[PDB]
Amino acid sequence: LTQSVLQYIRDSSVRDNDILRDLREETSKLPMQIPPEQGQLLSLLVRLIGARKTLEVGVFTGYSTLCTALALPADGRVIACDLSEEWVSIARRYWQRAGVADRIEVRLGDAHHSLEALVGSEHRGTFDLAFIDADKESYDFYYEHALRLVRPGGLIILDNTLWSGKVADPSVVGDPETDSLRRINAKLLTDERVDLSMLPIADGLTLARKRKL
Ligand SMILES: [Cl-]
Ligand SMILES: [Mg+2]
Ligand SMILES: [Mg+2]
Repeated sequence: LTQSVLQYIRDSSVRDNDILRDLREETSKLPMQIPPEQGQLLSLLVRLIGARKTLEVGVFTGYSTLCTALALPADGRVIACDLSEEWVSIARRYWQRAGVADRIEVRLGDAHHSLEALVGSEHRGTFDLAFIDADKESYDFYYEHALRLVRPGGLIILDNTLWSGKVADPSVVGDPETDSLRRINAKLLTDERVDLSMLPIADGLTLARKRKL
């Protein structure tokens, strides 16, 4: 049973707290259930690379942002390109509760517009890490912009790259989101600009380290 093993990973390794628990419950009741193991991995990766400045695309109720910001130093910053207006007050409340609201710079609005502004700014090539969880049709655009935005040696992370297994399912034909993911996953395999690892965790997580050239 894969369900019993997934339950065991959560029971035996997730370091939860009432802030994270409440945010997952509140998000579940809105009109995907948050996988806590993924936020915890993101926090570990931030610490492992000694990240100080990170980029996020998606944000939603701010769970990944909260995990990321808690792993940063006090002077650390997250530029959070938020695609959900409806939920900013939720995200803000949990960031304030955790004492990290001052580390998070919210950029609400179209992701393409935000990333174009960032590439055309002093922020280009300064990010230690970028985390992308957004509309799958746009992943190639987000990846290409993250590659310009992160420093050499920086880490790009694309979430949900396994898309409920649809990428592997031969019966899924004519679906724009699945086709876009199949294209970007295939492109990353042979992209000499990065080191790659695709993880099965929480609906797939692709790690791409920008090579120094
Ligand atoms: Cl390298
Ligand atoms: Mg996100
Ligand atoms: Mg995932």
